Amino acid sequence: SMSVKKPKRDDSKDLALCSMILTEMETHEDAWPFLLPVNLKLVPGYKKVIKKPMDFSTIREKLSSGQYPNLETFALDVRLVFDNCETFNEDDSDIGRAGHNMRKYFEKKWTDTFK
Repeated sequence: SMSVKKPKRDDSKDLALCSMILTEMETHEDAWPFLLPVNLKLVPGYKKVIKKPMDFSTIREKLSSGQYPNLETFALDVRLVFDNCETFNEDDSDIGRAGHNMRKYFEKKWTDTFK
């Protein structure tokens, strides 16, 4: 509360470490469905169903331009990419399975890096 603060967690490396995690997601062989925004003109149903589209290139631009106020807002956009994928793709599709694999990969890096 006022003038009563919990000890200061060192966040000075958070930007660089989120960038590294994002690089590892970008270079994973199963990243291909997630590299670019879904083409809303060419994928019927996507625009109406998926209210907040997100992809790795968009996260990379947000990260590079100071649009994440903290590491939690970054993890929220990563998870959005997988939640969108699960909403639109069957679990037993190439893209569906990609999304499960990448979420697992991400969550392990996240825990090992920050928790």
